Amino acid sequence: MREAICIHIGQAGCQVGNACWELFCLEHGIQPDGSMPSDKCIGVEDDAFNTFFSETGAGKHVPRCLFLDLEPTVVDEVRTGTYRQLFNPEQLVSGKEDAANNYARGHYTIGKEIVDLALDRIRKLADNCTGLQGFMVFHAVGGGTGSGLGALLLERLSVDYGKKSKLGYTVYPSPQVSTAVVEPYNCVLSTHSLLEHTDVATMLDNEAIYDLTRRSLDIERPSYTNVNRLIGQVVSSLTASLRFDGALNVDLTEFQTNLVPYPRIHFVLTSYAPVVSAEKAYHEQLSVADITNSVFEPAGMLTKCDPRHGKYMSCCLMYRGDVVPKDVNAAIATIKTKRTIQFVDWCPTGFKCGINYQPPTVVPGGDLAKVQRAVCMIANSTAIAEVFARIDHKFDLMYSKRAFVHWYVGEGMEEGEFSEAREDLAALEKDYEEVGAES
Amino acid sequence: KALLGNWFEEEAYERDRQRLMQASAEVAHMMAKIRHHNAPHSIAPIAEDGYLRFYVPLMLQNAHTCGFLSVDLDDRKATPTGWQVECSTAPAEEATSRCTVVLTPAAMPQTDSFPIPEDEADIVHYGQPFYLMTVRELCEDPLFLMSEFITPGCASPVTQKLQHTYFSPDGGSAEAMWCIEDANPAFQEDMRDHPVKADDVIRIRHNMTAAPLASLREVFYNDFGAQFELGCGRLTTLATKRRGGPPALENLWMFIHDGQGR
Amino acid sequence: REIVSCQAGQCGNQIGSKFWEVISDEHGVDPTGTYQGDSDLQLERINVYFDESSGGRYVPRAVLMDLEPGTMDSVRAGPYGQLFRPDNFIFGQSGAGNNWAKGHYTEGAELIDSVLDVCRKEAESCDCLQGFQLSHSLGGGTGSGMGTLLISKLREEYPDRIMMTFSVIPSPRVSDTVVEPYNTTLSVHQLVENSDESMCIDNEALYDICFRTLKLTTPTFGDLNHLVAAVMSGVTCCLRFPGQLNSDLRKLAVNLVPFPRLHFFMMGFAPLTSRGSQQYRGLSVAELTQQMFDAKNMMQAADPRHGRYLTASALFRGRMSTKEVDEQMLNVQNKNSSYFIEWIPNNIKSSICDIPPKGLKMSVTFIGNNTCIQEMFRRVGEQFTGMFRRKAFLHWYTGEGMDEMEFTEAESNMNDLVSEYQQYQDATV
Amino acid sequence: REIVSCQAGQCGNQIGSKFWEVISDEHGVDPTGTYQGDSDLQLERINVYFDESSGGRYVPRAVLMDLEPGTMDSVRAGPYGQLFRPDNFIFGQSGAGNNWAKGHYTEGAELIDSVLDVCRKEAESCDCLQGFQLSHSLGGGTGSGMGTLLISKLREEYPDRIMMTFSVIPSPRVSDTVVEPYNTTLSVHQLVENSDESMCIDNEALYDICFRTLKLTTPTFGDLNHLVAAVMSGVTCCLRFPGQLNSDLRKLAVNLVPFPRLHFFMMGFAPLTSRGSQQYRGLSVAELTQQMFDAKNMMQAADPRHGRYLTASALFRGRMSTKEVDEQMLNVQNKNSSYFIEWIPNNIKSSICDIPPKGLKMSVTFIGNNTCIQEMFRRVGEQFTGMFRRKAFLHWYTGEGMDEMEFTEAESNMNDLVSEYQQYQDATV
Amino acid sequence: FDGEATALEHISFDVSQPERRLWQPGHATTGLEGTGGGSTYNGVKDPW
Amino acid sequence: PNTTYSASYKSLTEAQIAEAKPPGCFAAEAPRMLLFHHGDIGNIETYCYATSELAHTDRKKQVYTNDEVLDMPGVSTRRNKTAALQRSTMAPPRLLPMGRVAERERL
Amino acid sequence: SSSEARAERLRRVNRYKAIQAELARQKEESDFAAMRAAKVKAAATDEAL
Ligand SMILES: Nc1nc2c(ncn2[C@@H]2O[C@H](COP(=O)(O)OP(=O)(O)OP(=O)(O)O)[C@@H](O)[C@H]2O)c(=O)[nH]1
Ligand SMILES: Nc1nc2c(ncn2[C@@H]2O[C@H](COP(=O)(O)OP(=O)(O)O)[C@@H](O)[C@H]2O)c(=O)[nH]1
Ligand SMILES: Nc1nc2c(ncn2[C@@H]2O[C@H](COP(=O)(O)OP(=O)(O)O)[C@@H](O)[C@H]2O)c(=O)[nH]1
Ligand SMILES: [Mg+2]
Repeated sequence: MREAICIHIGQAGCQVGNACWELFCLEHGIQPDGSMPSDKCIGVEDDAFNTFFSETGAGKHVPRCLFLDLEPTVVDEVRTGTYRQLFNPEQLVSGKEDAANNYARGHYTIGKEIVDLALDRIRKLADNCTGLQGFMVFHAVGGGTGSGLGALLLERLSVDYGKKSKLGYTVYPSPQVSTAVVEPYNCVLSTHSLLEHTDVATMLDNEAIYDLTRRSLDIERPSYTNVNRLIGQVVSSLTASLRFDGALNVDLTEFQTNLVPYPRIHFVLTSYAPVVSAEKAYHEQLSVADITNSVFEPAGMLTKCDPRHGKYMSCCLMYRGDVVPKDVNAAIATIKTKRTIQFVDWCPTGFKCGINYQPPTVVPGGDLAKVQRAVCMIANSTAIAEVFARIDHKFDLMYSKRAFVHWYVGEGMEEGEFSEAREDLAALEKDYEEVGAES
Repeated sequence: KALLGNWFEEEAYERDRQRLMQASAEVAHMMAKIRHHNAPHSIAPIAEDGYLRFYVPLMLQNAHTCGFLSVDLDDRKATPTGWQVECSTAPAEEATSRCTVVLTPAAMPQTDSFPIPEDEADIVHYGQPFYLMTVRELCEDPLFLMSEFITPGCASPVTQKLQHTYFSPDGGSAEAMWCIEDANPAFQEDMRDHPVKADDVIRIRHNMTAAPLASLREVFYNDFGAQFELGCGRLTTLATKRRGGPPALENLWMFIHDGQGR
Repeated sequence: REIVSCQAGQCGNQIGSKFWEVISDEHGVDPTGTYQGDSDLQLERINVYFDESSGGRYVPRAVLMDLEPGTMDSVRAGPYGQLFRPDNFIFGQSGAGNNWAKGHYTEGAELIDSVLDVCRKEAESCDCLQGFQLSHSLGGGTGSGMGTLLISKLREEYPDRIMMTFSVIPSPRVSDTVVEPYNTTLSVHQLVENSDESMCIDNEALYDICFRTLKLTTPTFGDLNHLVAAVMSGVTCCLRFPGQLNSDLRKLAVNLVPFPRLHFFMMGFAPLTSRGSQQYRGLSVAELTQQMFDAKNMMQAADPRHGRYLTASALFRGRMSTKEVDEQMLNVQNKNSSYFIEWIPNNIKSSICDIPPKGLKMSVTFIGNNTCIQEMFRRVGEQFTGMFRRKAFLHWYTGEGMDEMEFTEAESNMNDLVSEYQQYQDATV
Repeated sequence: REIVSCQAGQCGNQIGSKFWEVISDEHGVDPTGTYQGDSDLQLERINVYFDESSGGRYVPRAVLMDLEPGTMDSVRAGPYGQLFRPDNFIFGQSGAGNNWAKGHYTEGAELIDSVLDVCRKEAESCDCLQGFQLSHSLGGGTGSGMGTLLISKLREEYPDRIMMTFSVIPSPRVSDTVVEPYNTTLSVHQLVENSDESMCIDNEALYDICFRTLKLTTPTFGDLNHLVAAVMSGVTCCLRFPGQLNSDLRKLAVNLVPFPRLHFFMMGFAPLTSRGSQQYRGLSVAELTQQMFDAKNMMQAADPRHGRYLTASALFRGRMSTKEVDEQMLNVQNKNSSYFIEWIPNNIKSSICDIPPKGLKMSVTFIGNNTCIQEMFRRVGEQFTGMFRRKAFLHWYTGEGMDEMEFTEAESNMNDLVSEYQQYQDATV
Repeated sequence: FDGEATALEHISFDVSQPERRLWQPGHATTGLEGTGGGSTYNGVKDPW
Repeated sequence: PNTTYSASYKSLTEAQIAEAKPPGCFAAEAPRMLLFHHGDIGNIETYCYATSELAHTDRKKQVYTNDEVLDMPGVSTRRNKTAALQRSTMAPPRLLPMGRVAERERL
Repeated sequence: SSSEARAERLRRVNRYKAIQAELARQKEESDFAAMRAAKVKAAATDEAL
């Protein structure tokens, strides 16, 4: 019951998956060999691992994940890595030639020869799950594989599994830092897929994580490893409600309807607090109100998008640890009284509170410190129009005279696809502006 | 501590919390139960001819798990059939009152079996039905080991490969009869009046079910530690038409005061 | 009033083995034949199913018969392999191949002689035979064809005796044979002509019972065999034990069979509780009646609302007053008059045995001649016509010397019986 | 006589199972179900909330209902959770997803058949039930939607029987759900047309009592439900126990429902005191009456001062003299005649129950049909209309199956009853 | 008058047919007393 | 000679696995009497007496005065039905041969 | 059954949780008292010396 299938598209998706999977193994007490020690103190076994792990008659736990990537380096290195025994030898699909940061290549030429096998693996994952809650797809649309193959995979999931919940944790391009010149092209081309066949999309820009870890952890040079640790922490906080009992347990579809006001509006920011180093973890009193204020602080956010430029439409607060339904209520009331953040007029309540009794775990060798309580955000707000207004402006700047478009044309994509995605993003501007407009 | 806020009210709340409570009692009860179960018992030795005897405490040991048959007095069930006390196999060092058992004769013989001699009145013979009773000190009522038919609601405590064996005070009954036989089913046709030797490896059958006692070495964690599942049913490596070939070590037993299986 | 039983085919062999399991449990008979009961009530009527030897050993009055030798080679390894007579094991070199034709005409014929020999042994060994019981499956070749041949010879030899038939009606939801409709059609009319009254089981109905009533995951055929064996043991409870309102097989047939052809019944046991709900439920006669008339407890894949009960019989067991067991079923008739038939006042017949099954304060076995029994026969006939229109899997049957016209005769018998049931369901006074 | 209870949603399930602990404590029942009461006062009416099994265990007449397997596992989280019958545990694979439409129309409706089956079985088990009880919260989807769905068939099948529902109405201060106004608006009209009387529970006032009436430092939901359990025990204390002045569900309804549409009650408990000052409060009927009528003690988050009491009821418990149990009500009426409507003289239904909860000297439950229920209904309806004007979150409901204008009908059924309470708030003779 | 109790006291341990009780005894402790030394297969009370 | 995946995603020992997961917080619930009790919580008394039973009694045999009837800590002495029920439902525990008794009743 | 097994696991985990919290409170109180007594005797010894 409550099984969730994890999909990792692209290199960024694969590494985020590695981080979240070591976090899941740490939480559920699973060694890299795939086994779970017998809890002799209690005498009967947990079923919390069922949502992410499938039991084998030999007692080994197989993760419910599919690593789909068009180039073999990362997946082969995982096969050589520590969790080789843990991970299924299949469902770890390797392509032969990379998409080369081409949405057209990942969606029209190399996508078809691997999407059939990817869907076969997805079916072998789903038919095992008798209570499949939904799919969580970790990817970065900035690249070629994560954009094109991700869009194709979303197409097939939407057309074959009906209205199953989909959670697209997408790493969008940041305002200044980016590792590609065609990255805005890939992003704007993939916005159509992430708008049509993505039930809830979560923003995972890189500069926000970079500066958050720089100033909060007091660490000069953390890396992709640390940002993936934060992403795994966020996803674990989101998904812990159905794994560990709490005062208020919210499932994926439980908070999906509270998050999404309109079908076209499902792009959400996220944040996490306290993201605190060990040195100053034991000096501050990290109360529920304190961590809620830290979450609502625009700086303390995992997405680089200032909410004060927009208005909150629906906030979901996932608390873990020794929080109490009245401390969360008091924090909510005090912050409603506080005025520097604006809530949209047609959503008076605008707040969802989930509570879990499981304090967040700490990855050995990581940067997060042992804290008694924490809280994560899934916030749907009108401020997200800003990042789209940056990305489509960049796309127009490069598309005024067709930079890097011969590569897409030669891969079987019509020239009109770019324009189509352009007015798709324009409509995604207009609907957000309309819902943010006062009645 | 600091008197900020409702310190007086918190102090009264705490004080009346301990007053109403007045954990430690549960731990003391657990330790008392362990001591009562593990109170050592003296089992009779082998005397004169090495034949097993009746009305004497003994240790029943399996040849596969190397453990001894034990019963945990708590963790019971009250079914319409009566009391249901779970029994298992445990690795024991000394003959504790928890894991020791006594054999007593049963009422009805084979009706084909021979009249046992006067001198061998106190000696258990092959195929002679007997009840397995817990020793006096475990509990002031007698507990009898008996199995029952495998039904939709009847099976081993965790697995379902074998039947449900248990200790219950419903003795002097058809279900409570257990008969003894040698290690070879082929040789258990001519030795039926002969006395059973103690030192040899041996096998237990339940009369009603015609199934041998066995333990799968499947660990379930009981309040005394990690016990091995115990049940009834013939286990064979090959699921042939008739089975009954080389008996699996699950079904082999031993009733020696001195010596242990490997 | 001895009842002598036979088990045909491997399905019949297993069902009869666990039937004897239940019977030996009730009568206190050890697998080696020794009587080890507690009171004299068990020993008073132990002769109906067992006969004593010179040494006092009790031997079941059972005939084990099947063309496939492995089933009776393996049943000797069961708990009661040594309980039955060594000479009552009648095996052939090869199985019927799920072929009714060669199980009834070629391989059965050369072995039905020995089967009749052993059956006559058991029949003449008793002072007054009460019935010939036979447990088999109609979807096979050896259980259906050779079993029906045995029924024919037994009816010819003993026309005035009860012919107990426990026939496992196969269903396509749990179909594991393709000549299923052929064998069912070729055996059902033989059952109609040569059996006074039948007693029919569905594997899928038993699966539904173990799913939604007992709440159990994955056991083997042993659970279905246990439930059917409980019904088989309970149908003769009044014969085997005293009670306030005794009954026998002939009385049940008289009270349940208004017309000679209409003799197919669906069965239900009560009470049935989950593994952890026996002591959460109060065993009462009202609950027993509710379970009897509940569909999920019916051991037959027929919806009782689609049909109407020609008759019903309730073999209750246990100490209890008669008014709350007979007025209760009068009340259920009053509330469900639409589910019963007007021209038979009080379709319900009640019998009380005074010895309930071990572990249960009170219980009951339900029998029903509902007109909804025609659903399975409609399904079997539709499948039979679908298969027979294209002459599929028919060369196997025609190569055993069995005539072409016999299939059409079986079809005609099916249509006739379905028409009888429908025209008695919709009949008006 | 007996009252069969049903629990819906996480809130309702936890509250009801926490109440079953109080009931078993009052009736001297261990978690194993055996009876340990020291007098027949706890046994003569144990059939009101329990039914006996074969072994003497008293199973509650509780129908647990939700859509979360985890909620079914954690409803019995209390020490007395094993007491429930396992078969009554009914749940769906997928939860309501905080959706009234999903809980009411498609996914919760496919299970309401089994809900009605088990509820009808339990109702027919007893002699004749006096009424139904429900415990649910309108904030959630499965507690509100499918709870209203259930009370629909309950009212249809039993039109002349009492329908008590303890409905938790969340407040915007304590709100933790955005579709909460939608669920409340869609469920209130069902409560209006489906329940003869229904008191409202607000977590805001519950917390207010737990903060500055109990003066506790850290009460969670478990301690929060204690007030609700106490009051919904005192509602039927007179049914389950004798008294100088008996009462029952219809006793309360006929005295607290002047008009059919006016059956929403704000209600509370007494005595209440801080754990730092019990030994200083002199327990007396005057103190009880003083703590009944003040705004803070009552567990609804709208003070009685802005409304005029249509009527009120005082279910006292414990051996107390009848003079001052009622002259206190007289005195409060005469000193606060401005707070009571003039056209209904002596607004207070006073009743006395013989046996208080054990460990308590004396108690009293206050249930008042005051007109400031319009306060909660306005504070939820304004949110509903604000969030409905811009089509917010309506796409989930419309895709799930409900019509667009059904919400307009629900808002109309909010507003008409709000106006109904208004036009009696300031009524003149 | 406890009918079931007095039944357990007397009828359950009563013997109706001592022939049958000796011939095929179950878990019965009553009526097993038969002729003392009357039945020896040797046919003579003398030692074998 | 090493990769970032090897350097960061290192192997984990059993102790590290055990210590990574912290014991979850336990919600604290006040006891029933603690939340609703008045007087001495150490000695909780019962008031399960009937007003009719106390007021109406054989006056010659025994009399209860008015204030005693109004308030008195105790439990009623009428326990015939409870005694019958306990008799029906009759430090190592006792396990009587109720199964054998039930079998004898059945036969 | 899965439901009863998971519920029983919840039983034992909650019971263990409660015991752990209870003796954590006891050990806090014991540590406080031990520190108090230790420093009282230390002050007495200091004055005597
Ligand atoms: N947060 C985070 N972002 C990453 C990580 N790895 C890569 N990215 C970002 O994701 C963007 C797109 O991914 P790519 O570098 O194109 O790799 P890909 O997704 O597999 O696509 P291809 O290059 O076609 O294989 C890059 O520009 C990176 O900035 C990571 O581990 N964590
Ligand atoms: N209840 C039960 N049904 C069985 C068993 N064995 C077979 N069957 C049923 O019998 C049908 C097959 O009939 P089969 O045994 O081949 O007939 P036969 O060869 O003439 O004995 C299948 O549909 C099974 O469901 C059994 O042990 N128990
Ligand atoms: N008093 C009380 N309120 C509760 C409890 N559990 C949940 N709630 C309230 O119920 C609301 C959410 O209801 P929800 O759990 O979604 O209802 P459901 O979907 O029907 O199970 C919250 O606003 C809580 O205030 C409880 O144990 N006690
Ligand atoms: Mg790449």
